[PDB]
Amino acid sequence: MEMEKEFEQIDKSGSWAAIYQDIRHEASDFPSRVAKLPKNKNRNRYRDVSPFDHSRIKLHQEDNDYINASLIKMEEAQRSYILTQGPLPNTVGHFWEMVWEQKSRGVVMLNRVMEKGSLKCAQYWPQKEEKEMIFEDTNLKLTLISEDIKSYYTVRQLELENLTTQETREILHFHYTTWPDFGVPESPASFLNFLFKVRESGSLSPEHGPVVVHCSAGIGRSGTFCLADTCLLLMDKRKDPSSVDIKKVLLEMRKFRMGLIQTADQLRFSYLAVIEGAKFIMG
Ligand SMILES: Oc1ccc(CNCc2cccs2)cc1
Repeated sequence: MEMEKEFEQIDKSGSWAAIYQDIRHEASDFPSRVAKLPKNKNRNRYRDVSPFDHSRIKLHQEDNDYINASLIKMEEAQRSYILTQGPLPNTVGHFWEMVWEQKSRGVVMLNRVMEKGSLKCAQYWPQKEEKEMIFEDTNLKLTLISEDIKSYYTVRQLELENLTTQETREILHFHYTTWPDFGVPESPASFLNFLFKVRESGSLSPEHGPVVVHCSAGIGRSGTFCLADTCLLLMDKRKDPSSVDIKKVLLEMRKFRMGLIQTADQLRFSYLAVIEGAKFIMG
């Protein structure tokens, strides 16, 4: 079926939970043996969210190459994304090592450091120009260059220096700051505006390594971001845009990382975002 009318049909029939459970039943299951080794327990935020072995990002280290991060490679759309958990106190250095080694330009953050009165990730970037951060375990230095605070999101320019070679790179930090503590946003308008700002920066483009996107677990909000992006891109590429099937795209992405889209409300919000976005792209 088309999307917008399949949408109204699920709303009128109240069957979002049944649609979402079908997806869960049909999703791929692949091994995640490296994630479950005992030496990696303090490298995982949640015991039930692990990268698959076949698609995990490896750190260029011989001691321990493990990080909870996955490469989502979308062949027809010609987009790649790295989806990862919010860094932990003992993995902030690994996180920036990955950014460096994979040649990423942008980092997309979809959560606040504290939500619901608890910490959802470490404070992994510097908050003042004159107070830079050094990660001694991976030999990197990180500096805040500028910060632009808007009503729904903040964009930061950061400098990452490989202290071993003295090479430097500019990294863009795109921080969506208004996702509600419970549920999903009522309108997709500010989320779509945020996506378009990431796009306009060049961070999603083939001349750079994959964008790094995270929330707390790296599967819910993060899944919504890459699912909406890929579906809108496919609608631009194909002769028949109504042929884009959002459930099939999601099942394809779940071949690369488990659990993408965590609730039926997130599924519905993804439909809403793609539907509204497809009208703005044209007309
Ligand atoms: O330092 C840390 C200590 C524990 C955790 C949480 N680990 C959850 C897991 C339990 C079993 C497998 S994975 C994170 C950091």
